Amino acid sequence: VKEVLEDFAEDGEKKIKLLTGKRVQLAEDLKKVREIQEKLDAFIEALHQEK
Amino acid sequence: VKEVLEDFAEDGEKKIKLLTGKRVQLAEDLKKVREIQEKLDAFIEALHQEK
Repeated sequence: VKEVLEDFAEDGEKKIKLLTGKRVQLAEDLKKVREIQEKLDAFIEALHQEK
Repeated sequence: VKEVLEDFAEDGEKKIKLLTGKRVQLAEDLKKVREIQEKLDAFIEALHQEK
C-alpha cells in the first residue's frame, strides 16, 4: 500500500483525475489575479503622476 | 409673520437659541472630513509613487 501510494503520489495524472472535488481552484484565481491588480492600479497612479 | 420670519433670517443665534444644534455642526463636519481625506488620498498616493 505504501508503494502504491508513493507511485500514485508521483503520478500527476492520477492527482488530476482523482481527488478533484475541492473548491480551492476557485480561490486560486481570487489570489492569483493580485499581480494584474497591482500592475494596472500602479499604471493608473502613473497616468495621474504624468498628467 | 413674514416680517418676523425675515428677522429670523437675519439672526443666526435666533436659530440656535435652543442648544440642539447637532444637525448643522454634524453636516459641516461630514463635508470637511470628506475634504480632509480627499486631499490626503491624493497626497498619500503621491508619497507611494515618489516619497
